[PDB]
Amino acid sequence: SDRVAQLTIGNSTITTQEAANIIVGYGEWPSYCSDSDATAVDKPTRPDVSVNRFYTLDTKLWEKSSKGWYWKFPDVLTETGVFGQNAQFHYLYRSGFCIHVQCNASKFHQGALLVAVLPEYVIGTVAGGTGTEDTHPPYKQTQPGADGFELQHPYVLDAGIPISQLTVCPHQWINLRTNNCATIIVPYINALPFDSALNHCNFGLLVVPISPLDYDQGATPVIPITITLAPMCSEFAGLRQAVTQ
Amino acid sequence: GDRVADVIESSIGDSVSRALTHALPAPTGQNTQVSSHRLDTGKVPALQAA
Repeated sequence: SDRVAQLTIGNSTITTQEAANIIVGYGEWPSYCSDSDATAVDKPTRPDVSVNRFYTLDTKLWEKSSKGWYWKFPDVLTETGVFGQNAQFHYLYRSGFCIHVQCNASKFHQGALLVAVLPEYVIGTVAGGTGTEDTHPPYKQTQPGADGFELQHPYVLDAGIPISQLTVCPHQWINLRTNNCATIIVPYINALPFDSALNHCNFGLLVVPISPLDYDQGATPVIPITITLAPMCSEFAGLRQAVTQ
Repeated sequence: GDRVADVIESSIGDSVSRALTHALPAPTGQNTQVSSHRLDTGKVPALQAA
């Protein structure tokens, strides 16, 4: 009852057998904007199927010497589907997300991941190492795309903050003895009712192994990690020509 | 005289065909109803056992 789950939104559908319960980020569901909070006068558009469905990004690999990854949302979908081809036309954007993660393994493998959702995860460089040299992170590390970007110093999450306290955010684990997936639902987290989808990046998904993968020879070494996600309650406003960036 | 009990409770002499099913009309194909999205556990029609 708590293990088996199904997720049907749009034309698409997900099944899973060895799962856990579902999480709702910060204790509430997505929503469309109120006429009181809102400020813009133009009538939005709300497709409700062509955008609110499961998109599948890219399939990583989990070796024994792996460190971690992150993805920025909603940057991941700005070149993918009728979602992306609306977000280029319009200027204002609002949405939620459901986020599903896959990693399977047998009953001889062992490991644990941490699947967390952090709003406004600014990236910070190392200041040249000495501390004095001021630097800034390039464009391909702040909006790396759908292909993700790998961490170098995961103990501080590349921002001077520990990973030991990342559970205060909406988190889940993937202990390969117990489960094989993590489902997280998130509302729209921002101070402003609408905001751009290309410049601003509202939150970042992280996937960091704590206990490393391990097995014995004769067993399958390739242990992929796949990332699936779906917009929800998507609105758009400010129509004009398409802007890549 | 059927004075024993295993003869009274006996299933012998049953000219009836126990039918689990029963026919129904269908002059037209089935009308597809409306649905919306669901994000629940337990409920899982896709997973069958053949």
